[PDB]
Amino acid sequence: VVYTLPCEDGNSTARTAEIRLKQATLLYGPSLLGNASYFPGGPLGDAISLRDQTVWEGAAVVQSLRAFTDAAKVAANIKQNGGLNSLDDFKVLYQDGWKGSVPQGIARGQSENYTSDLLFSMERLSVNPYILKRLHPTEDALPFQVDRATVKQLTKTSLKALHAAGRLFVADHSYQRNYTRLANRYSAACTALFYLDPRSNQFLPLAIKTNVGADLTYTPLDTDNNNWLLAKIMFNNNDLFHGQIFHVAYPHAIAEIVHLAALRTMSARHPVLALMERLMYQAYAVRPLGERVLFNKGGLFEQNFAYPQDMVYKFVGDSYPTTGRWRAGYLDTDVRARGLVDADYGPELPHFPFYEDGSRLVEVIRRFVRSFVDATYHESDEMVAKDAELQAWVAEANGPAGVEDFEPGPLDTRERLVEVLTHMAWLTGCAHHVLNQGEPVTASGVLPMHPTALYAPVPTSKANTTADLLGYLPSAQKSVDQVTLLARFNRPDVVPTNQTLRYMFAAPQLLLGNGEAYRRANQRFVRAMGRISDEVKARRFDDRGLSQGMPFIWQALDPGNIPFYLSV
Ligand SMILES: *[C@@H]1O[C@H](CO)[C@@H](O[C@@H]2O[C@H](CO)[C@@H](O)[C@H](O)[C@H]2NC(C)=O)[C@H](O)[C@H]1NC(C)=O
Ligand SMILES: *[C@@H]1O[C@H](CO)[C@@H](O)[C@H](O)[C@H]1NC(C)=O
Ligand SMILES: *[C@@H]1O[C@H](CO)[C@@H](O)[C@H](O)[C@H]1NC(C)=O
Ligand SMILES: [Mn+2]
Repeated sequence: VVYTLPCEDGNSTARTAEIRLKQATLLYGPSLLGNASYFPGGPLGDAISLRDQTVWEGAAVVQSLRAFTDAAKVAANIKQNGGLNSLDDFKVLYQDGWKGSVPQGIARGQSENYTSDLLFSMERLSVNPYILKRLHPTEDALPFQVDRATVKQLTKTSLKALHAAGRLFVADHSYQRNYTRLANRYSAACTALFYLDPRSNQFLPLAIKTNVGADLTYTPLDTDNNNWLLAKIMFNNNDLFHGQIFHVAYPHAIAEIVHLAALRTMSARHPVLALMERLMYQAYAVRPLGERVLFNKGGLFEQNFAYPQDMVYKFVGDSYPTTGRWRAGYLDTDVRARGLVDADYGPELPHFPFYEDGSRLVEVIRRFVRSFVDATYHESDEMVAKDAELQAWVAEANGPAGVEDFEPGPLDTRERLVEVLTHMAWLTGCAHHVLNQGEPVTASGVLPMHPTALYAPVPTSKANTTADLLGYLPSAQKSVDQVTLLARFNRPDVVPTNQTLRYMFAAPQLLLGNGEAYRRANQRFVRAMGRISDEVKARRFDDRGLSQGMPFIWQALDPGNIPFYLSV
């Protein structure tokens, strides 16, 4: 199969007949996991979904067996240590364990530095960077009030001064206030307030408000009863839920619907669709299995989290009108819109690890996609504009497929197609793995500070509550169940099978079906991603014990370790 644009194909009546058959058999079926994007239906849509699920099953079985072996080992070791009767006992949950299912190990520094405020705040700029926003001096009010004396001891200034200087930031999970909780499961609905401290030039936590029950406000000065430490725990619990259900819409639902629109309008012979098919490897396995293995009643999610299934579906439906917007989710557009990059109303964040690694990856991807588009369309914008199948795709996405905020048609320049395909590659090869893939087990779901559920009521009092936080955290057993669940979202075999971001474009069918310019661009991409992978693998702590300004080694965007596709 040598790929052809429609005008290059002398076999074109049969080509178009094939596309009309796809259009009769590959339909827009109901959205899965809530009110997001359509899912493939009809006989062909069912067969595509089934094909993907069937391929996915093999690595899922192998990996689950690995995770259960590792789990039995770790549980033996927690038994020899006499259980989990302290916070610092939780290290036994990870020490020398999970070598089979999580061979990259837990992110260094997570367990060792788990009380660090700077770690807690910098996680909002790394492990889940999709909630934080800067507070505009005049267009945003303060999310809540904080004791003036407390603020001044903490900051040597005031909230009005920091707010006016554009140095305040907020991560707001208060939408969880009135969620249903499962019996004997609890959670708050925290709003966390952060600031960029002019003294240390560090992005630091300032206050956490639960927004539930007694609706109390916490601060690093609340050292009594381990209150502040617990508040962070509560926030992380909310935040983990956010990051995992956020990623249902972004990347999964968006990529799925954009690609479904392409499958209905472009030939299998089309170079662009073949590229997209590579990026979307196994993608349509995720939401069906989510319905029946993960989010079912009930159900591994329900067995480890604090909310029932209909709250997951509620969150998806509530967030998709925003998080499903295609152009709004381009890397730069999103971080600028939230005021974290190029903000005119506040100082630049000194360290933003997600944006640093992410923007570099986007540039490497874009160099490849620019060469791909140039070779395919012979350096001609008119050839893009005259590609009837490409234009059919864009109109299908903007119309019957219901893609939100897609690129408006017609799409008449190479540059715009480059933006679209670069963003697809970003979604399947990078963003997915910032939020999901190995990120939870290695960082954002690391116990004790990131439990998937709480096990005692959120305190109604600062003074009259227990100083022992073990009642809220999962037990010795439920910790092993949590780490097992999150370990089953890792896929180590992408490394030995070269199914990683580094080899995203090195597909045999793409190398054979495109010309020599394709191969040369692939070679450049593979080399660049290999160098970035070498750098990420080599990250170490500096003299102050800080990697990328953080008390932990963040390797979630190592191109040599993460899939090129939406693997789980
Ligand atoms: C976070 O925990 C890590 C453990 O990996 C600490 O790492 C050490 O950091 C010092 C510098 O402070 C280095 O000289 C050591 O070589 C590091 N050890 C290892 C095994 O990497 C790190 O200091 C901690 N960071 C903070 C801020 O507490
Ligand atoms: C024309 O396209 C159809 C559909 O793929 C195929 O069966 C036929 O062999 C093609 N003809 C040539 C000469 O490639
Ligand atoms: C993986 O890719 C490298 C090229 O960088 C190659 O040397 C190796 O043989 C490949 N392994 C497999 C299984 O594809
Ligand atoms: Mn996923």
